[PDB]
Amino acid sequence: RPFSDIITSIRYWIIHSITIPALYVAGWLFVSTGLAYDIFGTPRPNEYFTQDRQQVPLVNDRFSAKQELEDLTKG
Amino acid sequence: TDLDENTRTVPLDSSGTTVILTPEQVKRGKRLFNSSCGNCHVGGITKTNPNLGLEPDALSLATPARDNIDALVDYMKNPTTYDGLESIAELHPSVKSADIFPKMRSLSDEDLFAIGGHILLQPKLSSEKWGGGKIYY
Amino acid sequence: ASAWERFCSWITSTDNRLYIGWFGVLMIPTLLTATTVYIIAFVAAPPVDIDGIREPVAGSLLYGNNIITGAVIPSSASIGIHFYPIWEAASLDEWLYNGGPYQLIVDHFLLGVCGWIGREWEFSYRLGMRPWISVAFTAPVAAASAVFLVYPIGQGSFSDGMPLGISGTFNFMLVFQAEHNILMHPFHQLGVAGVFGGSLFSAMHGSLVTSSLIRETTENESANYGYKFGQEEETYNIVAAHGYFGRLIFQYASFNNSRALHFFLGLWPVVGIWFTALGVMTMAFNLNGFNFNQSVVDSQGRVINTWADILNRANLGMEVMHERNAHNFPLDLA
Amino acid sequence: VAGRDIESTGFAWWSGNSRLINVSGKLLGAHVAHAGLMVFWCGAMTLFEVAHYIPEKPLYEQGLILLPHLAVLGWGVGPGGEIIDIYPYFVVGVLHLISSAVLGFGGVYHSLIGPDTLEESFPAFGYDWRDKNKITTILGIHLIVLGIGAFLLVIKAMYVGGIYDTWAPGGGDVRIIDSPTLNPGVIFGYVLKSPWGGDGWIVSVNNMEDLVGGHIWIGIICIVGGFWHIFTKPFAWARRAYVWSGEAYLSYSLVAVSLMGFIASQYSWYNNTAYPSEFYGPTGPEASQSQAFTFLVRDQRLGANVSSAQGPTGLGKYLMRSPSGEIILGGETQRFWDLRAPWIEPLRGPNGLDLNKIKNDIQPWQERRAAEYMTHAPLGSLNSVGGVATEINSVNYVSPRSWLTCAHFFLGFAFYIGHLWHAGRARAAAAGFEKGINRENEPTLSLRPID
Amino acid sequence: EGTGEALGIDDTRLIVPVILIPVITFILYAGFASEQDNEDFFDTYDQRR
Amino acid sequence: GRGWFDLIDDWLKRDRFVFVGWSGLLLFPTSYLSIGGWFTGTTFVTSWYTHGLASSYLEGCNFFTAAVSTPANSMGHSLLLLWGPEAQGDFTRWCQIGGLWAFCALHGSFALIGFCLRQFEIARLVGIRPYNAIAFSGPIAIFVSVFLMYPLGQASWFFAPSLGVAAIFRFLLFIQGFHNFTLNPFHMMGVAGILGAALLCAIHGATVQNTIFEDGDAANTFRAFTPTQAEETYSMVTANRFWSQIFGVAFSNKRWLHFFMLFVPLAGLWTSAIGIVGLALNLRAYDFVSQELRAAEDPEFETFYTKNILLNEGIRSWMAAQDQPHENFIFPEEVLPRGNAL
Ligand code: CLA
Ligand code: CLA
Ligand code: CLA
Ligand code: CLA
Ligand code: CLA
Ligand code: CLA
Ligand SMILES: CC1=CCCC(C)(C)[C@H]1/C=C/C(C)=C/C=C/C(C)=C/C=C/C=C(C)/C=C/C=C(C)/C=C/C1=C(C)CCCC1(C)C
Ligand SMILES: CC1=CCCC(C)(C)[C@H]1/C=C/C(C)=C/C=C/C(C)=C/C=C/C=C(C)/C=C/C=C(C)/C=C/C1=C(C)CCCC1(C)C
Ligand SMILES: CC1=CCCC(C)(C)[C@H]1/C=C/C(C)=C/C=C/C(C)=C/C=C/C=C(C)/C=C/C=C(C)/C=C\C1=C(C)CCCC1(C)C
Ligand code: OEX
Ligand SMILES: [Cl-]
Ligand SMILES: [Fe+2]
Repeated sequence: RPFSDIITSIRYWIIHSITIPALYVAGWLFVSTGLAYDIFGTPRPNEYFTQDRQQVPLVNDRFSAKQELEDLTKG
Repeated sequence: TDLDENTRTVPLDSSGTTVILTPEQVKRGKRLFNSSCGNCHVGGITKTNPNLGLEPDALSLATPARDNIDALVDYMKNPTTYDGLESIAELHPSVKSADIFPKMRSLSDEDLFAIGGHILLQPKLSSEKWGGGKIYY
Repeated sequence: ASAWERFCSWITSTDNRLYIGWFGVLMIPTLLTATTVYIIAFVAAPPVDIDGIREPVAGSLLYGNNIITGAVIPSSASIGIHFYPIWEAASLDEWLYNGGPYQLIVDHFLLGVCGWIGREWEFSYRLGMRPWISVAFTAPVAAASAVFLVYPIGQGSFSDGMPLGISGTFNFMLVFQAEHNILMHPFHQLGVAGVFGGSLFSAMHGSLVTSSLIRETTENESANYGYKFGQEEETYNIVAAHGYFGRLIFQYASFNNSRALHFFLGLWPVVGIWFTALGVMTMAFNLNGFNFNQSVVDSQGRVINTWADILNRANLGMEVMHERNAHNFPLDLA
Repeated sequence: VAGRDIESTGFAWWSGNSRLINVSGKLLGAHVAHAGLMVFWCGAMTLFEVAHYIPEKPLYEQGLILLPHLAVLGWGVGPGGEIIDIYPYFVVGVLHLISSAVLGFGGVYHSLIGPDTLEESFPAFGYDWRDKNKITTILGIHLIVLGIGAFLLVIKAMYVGGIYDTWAPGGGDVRIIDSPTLNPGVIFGYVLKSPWGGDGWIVSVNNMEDLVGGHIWIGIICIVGGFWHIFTKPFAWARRAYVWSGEAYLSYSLVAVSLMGFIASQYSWYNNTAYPSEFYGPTGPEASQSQAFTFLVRDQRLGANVSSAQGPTGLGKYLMRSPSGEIILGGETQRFWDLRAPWIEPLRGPNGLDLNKIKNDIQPWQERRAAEYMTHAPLGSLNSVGGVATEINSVNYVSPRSWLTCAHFFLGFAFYIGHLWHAGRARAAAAGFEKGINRENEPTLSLRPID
Repeated sequence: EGTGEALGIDDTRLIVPVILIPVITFILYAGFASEQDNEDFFDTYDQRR
Repeated sequence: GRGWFDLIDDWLKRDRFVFVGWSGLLLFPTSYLSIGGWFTGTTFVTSWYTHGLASSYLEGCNFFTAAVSTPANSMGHSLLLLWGPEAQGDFTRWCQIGGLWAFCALHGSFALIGFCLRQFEIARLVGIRPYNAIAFSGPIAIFVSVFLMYPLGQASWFFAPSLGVAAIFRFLLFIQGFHNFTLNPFHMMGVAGILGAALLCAIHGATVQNTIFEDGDAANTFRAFTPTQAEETYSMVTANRFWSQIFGVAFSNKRWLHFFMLFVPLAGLWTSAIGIVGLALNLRAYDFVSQELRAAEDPEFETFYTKNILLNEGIRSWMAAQDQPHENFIFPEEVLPRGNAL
């Protein structure tokens, strides 16, 4: 049925007064929990550098990349 | 790394005593530096006289040495040439010359302390950016 | 039945091969003068001291340039934006030393394109058709005035206008990026959207009109001959193209109305080029593109680079290397 | 719905105001409501500037654009362009904001409940776009009003407090302009001057006597012209040379106002008399010449003979000769040798910058001004990062001159585009082919083929 | 250049063309104008030439 | 219709809101996996371990500075499969070595393939000529030449265009500084095609909107068109007269006009693709040897070309240290090419 016919329907809004904010808040707790930094490996504001690692970290080998990544990301 | 106390400890006096700046102090110092002197001293340089920057090498080799909070704070009220023989209060922003430099009028002793803390804290953050100029932007 | 009336009828005549009109009265002499001086200066002209430091730059073919490197060099920085006609020079040789031909060509050409705008309106009026094709042409003229006139005015020197050459155009680009960061300036981004979208919509519209051409041609004959000039019927099925494009993306996106379609075609590139011309006009007065340099710092407060910083490195290289002998002081305020 | 839909008017909602062309009272309400919008913004914005104004920084460093106008008119500013009081700014703001209520009520009244057309209930105010005499009378009344405004500026400069002269003896100060220049050869000498470098046309006002005297001239001109148009009708040469419709009048106003926008943009960019550098900040030429002056003073202080110092290319590193021979500051400031500011004229002789004054008698305040104007050049980004494009994010600053110049150049170009649109449409609609080409009588098919 | 002469007229000779050529053009235009029906009209433009 | 293949074909080609088609089995997954991947990489994934940069909204970047940066240079031209010998199935390390760029690019290539196949399929089923699928070949050529063949000619995927805004600006200036790509005649032909296509779009829109026939009595003339009318809505003869007597030449044939509108941008894109393919192998129109020799022997010979060469040297030297961190370029201030003052 046509788009405007759905949007003005009350049932649409009984569904989406609850469904949309739920995931809008789910993203909030996804990042506020710090879970994104762990899934995607992104350094936090206090993880770009560390002791003996005041320089930029770079992977310099194709095949041992995981190995040096743990070595650099031991933290 | 966090803004630990190792970064926030800066020399206080000429003998060698240190002082640990608080996060409020460094925040206020950064804001005051950017508002009162950023126009000429953005990046630890001197736009009007690039021969004399704010990098720790220049401050240490100044007469008197300006690599400490008390010396910097005294410079902000009794500025002098690089050899400390002529007063340049009429050509430099100073709290004693705030009528002709209307940005120094509102600064208190704690504001001068925070500004000096910001100056001495900067070189700790980067190895060459503070006073390095374009080459390290 | 008066000589002035006959002259006005001839000028405003729709029987001349090329319409003159009253705007053409100003356009044709100005454009012809600009063309003549440009051709003469491009084939043969002495080097020009563009930067006002007695370091002439060659731009003419006879002085060791090709079509790619040739240019009519901008005026000397010593002149500034002072008016520099031939009669204000002690001699014609020193008129050519300080790049007077650039001033002549630019002034005559800007007046000529203004006359072209007006003449487009005029011959729209003589044929009884709607105006505003001229409004479409204002966008290129806006950009040309922005680069040739407004940028010298803001920066204060005709040396800063774009050179009338190909390599000089690239030089002006690189210096503009170094000094203003035009790429990060959102009006130039709107212009990039304008030209890319103009190409996209041109390709799309041509593809859909050519794709739904009504069969009016044999197999041993070009399809273009299926259309006869001045015919009354449409040469292609608007319904077929509209339905194909609706199935391609979704029905609502397609322009079922042809007049709205062509208004959008005329609107997107014209507005984009208006915006980028205005962006150059505003960076003439040093309202630069965005400066996100050192915008990300860690908890300690040390700068973590971004792509803005790496772009800044290229801008800084261009800044330091441009006009190596012209600057005596650290800031590039001029 | 009648007169407010496409069916009964032929105009869509997005050309909605085009449905006001022949509705005189509703159009009057539109104009009055929009004037209410203008005065509302003036009051609200200057109150915002007063609220955000800190007494430490100067006006130009705080992003303030409106309070400089009042300071130039001579309110709440002392010697040296130091803003001592900001209560008159508050008074102006509240007056504009309160007057906006009255103008908004009038506009909403005439738009919604007032008579649609004034031509039957108020024939004095009603009009037809094609009735040349009545439209000229309206134009003349407005010209008299503009002349009254010019004379209001004259009264302010001459009697009520006076205006801020940045060229005043000593430092710049608020002073009474007792002797404006009323010589036609000066006032209209400015109007016929060239716009190119060194001339500047009317942007090159270097004193307030010329400004006030030429405002007297503008007031006299406008009042005389208004009385001329009230008691006259357009002549035959004019009656055949114009399209006498509302859209044509709109296009004429649009082109005039676009020209004014360009001129005002360059006024804010180049002039430093009606736009003193102590309120609007340095001009670009001022900042560049200030950089050259600062480094001249520095190197002279360090033992260099600035007059005899040779730059990389053989030209003067600090001092050289302009193309006309005047001794001028060197480097890339050579293009800006036409700068004249109250802080640099003191060192200027008949033949340029006097070398004796430049060597022995540069005062400390000149060095301070040069440093301030160097560090506060008009350069900056859209997000307000002061300095060159390749600078770092520590200084938050764009000069008010850059904002005003860019905004008014933008609006001038936009209003030229609007003029082109509306003038073309006026011509097409008067001739009667603004809706399309008549399929019955197409002019092109009647024309003989070319080639 | 940069002297401030009105319309660039530094020599008085320059005025002779600047004033006369419009006057000859004005004289030629007057022959056209005098032939027109110069009474008023109530229209957006004059259709009478 | 009876057979299983016939049933699948019937369902895939159903006339619904979103046409699926057989090509949809290649387009919709990969395209989706591309776009969300970008939205993932530009939102959470970093370039700290590949470029030394922050490139996500999480790290603090905005829409301009956020990007899906290319892989590390040490990766070479690895396919960067999540199960490959580099990540070895670890999602976090995969994102950290910039394998998400490989994901986005390799899925985008097949998304472009699927969309061109979609254009062909819908053109066939609707029953029109397939000129729109051939015009998308231009964009396909741009993507293939710039994102696949260029890094495959260079040392690694690292030098591909990083998927962003500021990243693309950095790619533009990098290619200019290192290849002098503005001097490349194929780039010149491409920008000619692009600007000429924008010109054709603008002139055609204005001309059609301004030679419309009076098909109504409303000042707003959009409503005076019917989709199914068998009458041209604007005068080709009047437009031809206008442009012939204004510009000397003018289109007289609509079909030629609309093929030209197709040909100009497509030709531009293919020409510029030839130039970028040249740049993949460092076969660059960098210099005019005659002028280089003359300037070497004549220190007073200066052209705008030589100024551009100096600018390119500046770009290279001042950009290499931070743009190629894997090389560990330490250029002292002594060796950096500079000018007087600034
Ligand atoms: C400066 C802005 C401006 C102004 C002054 C006007 C004014 C006008 N427009 Mg509008 N218009 C504008 C912008 C503006 N327009 C824009 C941007 C668009 C594009 C969407 C339109 C589209 C448009 C259309 C399509 C039409 C008009 C029409 C009109 C006129 C009649 C209004 C009417 O009866 O509506 C009735 C409206 C209402 C009953 C809604 C309530 C509006 C209230 C009064 C606004 C509240 C204002 C303020 C808070 C009150 C302060 C009170 C004071 C005492 C303090 C009126 C003169 C009509 C016209 O031409 O008629 C002949 C018409 O058809 N306009
Ligand atoms: C562009 C401005 C404008 C114009 C042209 C008109 C025109 C009109 N209005 Mg008015 N009107 C306006 C603004 C305007 N209005 C505003 C701003 C408001 C809101 C306050 C109103 C509110 C309004 C109402 C409520 C009504 C009208 C009506 C009318 C009509 C009759 C006017 C009349 O009888 O005057 C008579 C004039 C006067 C009474 C004014 C006398 C002067 C006083 C004492 C002020 C003196 C000021 C002084 C000289 C200024 C010194 C300047 C110094 C600071 C330099 C007429 C069509 C009437 C109408 O259409 O009825 C259907 C009507 O009822 N108008
Ligand atoms: C808002 C202002 C305004 C407007 C809209 C009009 C409108 C009109 N006036 Mg004018 N007029 C005005 C103010 C105005 N007047 C004033 C203040 C005076 C002085 C008393 C006059 C004196 C006047 C007279 C004596 C006559 C008109 C007439 C006319 C009509 C013809 C205009 C024309 O063709 O000009 C043509 C303009 C020119 C040929 C050029 C103008 C010359 C100046 C000096 C140019 C100088 C160069 C300039 C500085 C260059 C740069 C400008 C830059 C902004 C682009 C028209 C109805 C005529 C009419 O029919 O009256 C009944 C007529 O004879 N007006
Ligand atoms: C978004 C809309 C917008 C905004 C917010 C502004 C804002 C501004 N414009 Mg404007 N402007 C706009 C659109 C806008 N403009 C457009 C579209 C154009 C056309 C292109 C212009 C063209 C324009 C010009 C030409 C100029 C401005 C200027 C200005 C500034 C001053 C306003 C002023 O006082 O005007 C003038 C105000 C009036 C005409 C109202 C009447 C004033 C009376 C008569 C003054 C009485 C004074 C007297 C001393 C009082 C005391 C009397 C007694 C006690 C003695 C201000 C920043 C000025 C500026 O600084 O430019 C750089 C300027 O010169 N604007
Ligand atoms: C003095 C100022 C002035 C006045 C009184 C009018 C009056 C009118 N214009 Mg407008 N116009 C102006 C300035 C003015 N114009 C300028 C400066 C331009 C050039 C940009 C135009 C361009 C224009 C067009 C193209 C058209 C009109 C039309 C009209 C009529 C209806 C407009 C309407 O209802 O809009 C209602 C308002 C809206 C729908 C809101 C739109 C807001 C836009 C989208 C925001 C701005 C976008 C973008 C930043 C602009 C870039 C411009 C570029 C040149 C830089 C009405 C007679 C229309 C008409 O029917 O004429 C008879 C018409 O077709 N005008
Ligand atoms: C339209 C569908 C489609 C397409 C064309 C692709 C294409 C691609 N994906 Mg995949 N992908 C898809 C859907 C799709 N994907 C979906 C829905 C998901 C989400 C679950 C993913 C998730 C995903 C990830 C996480 C990754 C890819 C990657 C890839 C690339 C590597 C493919 C590869 O080598 O896989 C392996 C080969 C195949 C899958 C083909 C199978 C062929 C037959 C059916 C096997 C038969 C078995 C045989 C009999 C076994 C006998 C044993 C032995 C002797 C042979 C390639 C661009 C990689 C990439 O982009 O790296 C940068 C990558 O890491 N994709
Ligand atoms: C007294 C004081 C002391 C300290 C500071 C403080 C600010 C608080 C100050 C108080 C000031 C006060 C209360 C000021 C009051 C001002 C008021 C109420 C101003 C209102 C002005 C009204 C205006 C513009 C109306 C204009 C309306 C227009 C065009 C409407 C447009 C429209 C119309 C007409 C028809 C179609 C719809 C559309 C387009 C919306
Ligand atoms: C990535 C990856 C790795 C391995 C396997 C796996 C299948 C998971 C694979 C694929 C993952 C996929 C496809 C994930 C899906 C993620 C997607 C689709 C993310 C997209 C998110 C969209 C976003 C933010 C949109 C934001 C939009 C904005 C602001 C719009 C701005 C606007 C607003 C807010 C108001 C008006 C103006 C304007 C400009 C329109
Ligand atoms: C007020 C002030 C402040 C600072 C000091 C200063 C001395 C400058 C002082 C004085 C300023 C003065 C006196 C300014 C006066 C400005 C003047 C008189 C400007 C003149 C503007 C005139 C213009 C555009 C005329 C253009 C008219 C045109 C096309 C008319 C129409 C037409 C004609 C003529 C022929 C072709 C067809 C068409 C288009 C119908
Ligand atoms: O000349 Mn052309 O250019 Ca615009 O900046 Mn300053 O001066 Mn030079 O420098 Mn960078
Ligand atoms: Cl310099
Ligand atoms: Fe078409």
